[PDB]
Amino acid sequence: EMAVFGAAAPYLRKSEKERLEAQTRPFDLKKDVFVPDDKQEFVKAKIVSREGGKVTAETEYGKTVTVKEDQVMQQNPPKFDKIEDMAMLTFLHEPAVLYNLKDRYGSWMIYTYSGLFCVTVNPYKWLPVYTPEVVAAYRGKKRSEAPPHIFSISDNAYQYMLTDRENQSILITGESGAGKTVNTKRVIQYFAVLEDQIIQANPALEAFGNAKTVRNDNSSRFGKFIRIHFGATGKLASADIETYLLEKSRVIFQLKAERDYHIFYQILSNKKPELLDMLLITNNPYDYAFISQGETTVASIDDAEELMATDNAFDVLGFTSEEKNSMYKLTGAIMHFGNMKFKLKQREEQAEPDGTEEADKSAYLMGLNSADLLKGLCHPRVKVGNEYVTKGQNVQQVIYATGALAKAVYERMFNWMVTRINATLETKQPRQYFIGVLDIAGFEIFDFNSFEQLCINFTNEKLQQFFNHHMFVLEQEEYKKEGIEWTFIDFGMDLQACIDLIEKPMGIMSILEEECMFPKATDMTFKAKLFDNHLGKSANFQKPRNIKGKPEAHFSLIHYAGIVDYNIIGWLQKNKDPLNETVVGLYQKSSLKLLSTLTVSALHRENLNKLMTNLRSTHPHFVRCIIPNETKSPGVMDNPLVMHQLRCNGVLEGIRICRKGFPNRILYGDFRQRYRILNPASRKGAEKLLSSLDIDHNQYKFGHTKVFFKAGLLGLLEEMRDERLSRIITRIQAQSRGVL
Amino acid sequence: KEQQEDFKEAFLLFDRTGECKITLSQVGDVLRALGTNPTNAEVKKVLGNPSNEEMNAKKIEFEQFLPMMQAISNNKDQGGYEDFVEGLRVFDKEGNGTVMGAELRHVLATLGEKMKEEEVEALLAGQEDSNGCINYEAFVKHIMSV
Ligand SMILES: Nc1ncnc2c1ncn2[C@@H]1O[C@H](COP(=O)(O)OP(=O)(O)O)[C@@H](O)[C@H]1O
Ligand SMILES: [Mg+2]
Repeated sequence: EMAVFGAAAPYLRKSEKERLEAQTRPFDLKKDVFVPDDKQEFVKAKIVSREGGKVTAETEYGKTVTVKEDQVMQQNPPKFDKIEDMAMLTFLHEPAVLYNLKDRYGSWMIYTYSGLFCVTVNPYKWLPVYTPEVVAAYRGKKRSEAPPHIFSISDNAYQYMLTDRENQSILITGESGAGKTVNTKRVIQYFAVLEDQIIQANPALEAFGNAKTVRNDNSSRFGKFIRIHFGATGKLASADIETYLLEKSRVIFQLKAERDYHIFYQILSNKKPELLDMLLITNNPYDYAFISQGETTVASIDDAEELMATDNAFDVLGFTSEEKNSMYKLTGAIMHFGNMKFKLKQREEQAEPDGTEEADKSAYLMGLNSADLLKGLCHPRVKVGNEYVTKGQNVQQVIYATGALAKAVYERMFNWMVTRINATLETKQPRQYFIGVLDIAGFEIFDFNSFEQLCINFTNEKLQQFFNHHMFVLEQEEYKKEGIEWTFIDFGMDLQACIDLIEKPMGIMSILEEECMFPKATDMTFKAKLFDNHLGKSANFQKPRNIKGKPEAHFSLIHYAGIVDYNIIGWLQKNKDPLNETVVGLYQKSSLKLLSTLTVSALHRENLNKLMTNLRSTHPHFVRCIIPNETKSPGVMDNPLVMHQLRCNGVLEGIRICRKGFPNRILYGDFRQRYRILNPASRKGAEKLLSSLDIDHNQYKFGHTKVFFKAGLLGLLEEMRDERLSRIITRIQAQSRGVL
Repeated sequence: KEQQEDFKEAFLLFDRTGECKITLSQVGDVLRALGTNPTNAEVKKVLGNPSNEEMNAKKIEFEQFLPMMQAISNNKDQGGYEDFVEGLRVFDKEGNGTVMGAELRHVLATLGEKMKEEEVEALLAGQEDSNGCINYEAFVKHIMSV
């Protein structure tokens, strides 16, 4: 019937007549294929004629170009297109997935299944699929019968928790701007049926944890993990939130075409003059080094409105106003730090300050003493053995120390804020079997990939390895249950090479950290050592490539998506993390909230390992979000961009891994009672017919409860059944004519 | 020779002109009334796959018809109970031994070769239950028994 949903029913699933008319779409598989193009580089066409090695084809847009016959792949039959789940696609191809996704999105179809994944595209308009009636309809619906939707996987996870009594986790990862936040918001209200508090707090976290990327304006750099603590009877009890992998490099440093976090620019907006007056802010972003080096401002966001939204979120919430004032004071103090000059003492390596007025403002902001802070920074004291001794610091060391201190205090601010909202939201009801909802940034591949991109790529690589391990474990468990195993090789080592190059000793990060402590280490030396220790020795590492005039590259890696080239310049300045301790004591001796407050690669590695060890305890669930186009036009979508994101998200590799074994498993009794039409003469007959099918027995495997075989055998069986039943129908027509 | 005598007696009985001549449109009907169940392909290939204009234009005598039935008698492809029941069971969604009449009508009109409504309606006349369904077992008994 499909009519329960009503208004959203056409969007959730098409009606029978459309399927019938599309099925009879007359196309000959022998003449329609996929040909590479020039600007989309993947298009569909039909061969006008075959001329040996070179074949000429006419495309839908209209062109008379010809290509070598080796570059054209088979096209999916019209009888099988617009499939709700593409896991069992008859012909798996890289552009076939793009074609199916665009054909569905043209019929305004959003959610699509890809096996264990759930691929969703981002439109730009309100939709009726989120109607509470739809939520009720999906209540208790499995993945198979119901049309694709995030609620289906949420209910599946809920049922898994109910029946197995174990934690469940749902992971979301897509290119920045794919709408992960919105999807999390929809799923959290689905669980709700406190969420109001979650949405109320969301703007603050977004503003304090986002910045404008060259591809997106509201990228969420850090990852979020929202845990819904349930009861023993599966009733909502409370909510917690955890944040991982905050990018200190963003706060300390910005790129040429990049902005800092939204908060600094928001307070730089003058529509709240009181804050500027009490922060001694000149309203000129170029007067602060930490922000000027990036992008001054953009017209996509009005800033002031975001500031008022964040202020509303803060004010009507668990915490008071003086705490907000303290937070603003400390943020302004962080802004102030980008103005000290210092100077190396003549005839000495120690450095003394010159502009002793920004220090005064900062000390007043924290309530510290300017002289004490300056003395601590210039001459830090450390306890050796049982006695305190001063240390010498040059201009570079003190600059690195102050940058590290500023970024560390910003990170601690973020963590404390997360704790505060979590405490406000938490309530004393019993907590049991929390459900985790993680969202993280995608596998971004820009034209100027750098250290931050490297860290994000490493995190994505670890996530992909976890996904592959989960698939291997599931398949091995299924094989053990069925008593027969196939391809008993784990897929982790199919991906472990990149991880080995990244994290293990003498790896890229280890080598960089080694450079950090070397007396005189420069970027040139870093590249030389990398080449010496890895060039040729490691398969993944290879020389950089210069294509269509990229700005520059230094080396490249072979990730699960493709060859990615990085850059070196600035990495040393972006990895040093000297955390002074005397100033930490000064903060701990401060009359302010700072009392409660108290290398980058190593801390990132530790945070990532904490995340993985937390995740391993939970049963995962995977979702994929992909933007249709750069422009906000909903209907149109760029084929190269979608294909690049599909490669990045690794849907194709996952489905291929699934296909490696014997995905098609059918109950012996069901097969015997259904597909016996092919060979009309429930176990002896099943095996007899299977043996008498006159097909090579290496393709299919004989089980006891479920018969297994590869998709190639399944398609051949289905088509020969179709022709056999066509012959039977023709015989019926002949008999009816005989009746005449 | 007695079988040939019966063939010619039926041919002249079906001859409305007395010249032992018939049209192509009724040759299949004669062959089927004589004990055959051929498809359009079989009745067209014996005539050489003529066109529509030649289908309704030329006439064939018993002498020229003798090779057709002689060759058709060498064909033993006529179907059986098991095949027909297996084919009709797939349409039995509820699996009680009955098939939807409307679904059967639509598939006959779209799938396979379409047939004139009156003959099939007469064939199923009384073969459908009070629910509008046809017990395909009794239908199979009826169609092939005659
Ligand atoms: N269900 C939806 N319907 C319409 N638009 C959506 C939906 N989900 C996301 N979007 C679009 O995505 C944008 C927000 O993306 P966002 O979640 O901030 O990306 P990120 O998670 O990378 O920050 C909005 O402009 C909105 O138009
Ligand atoms: Mg977001």
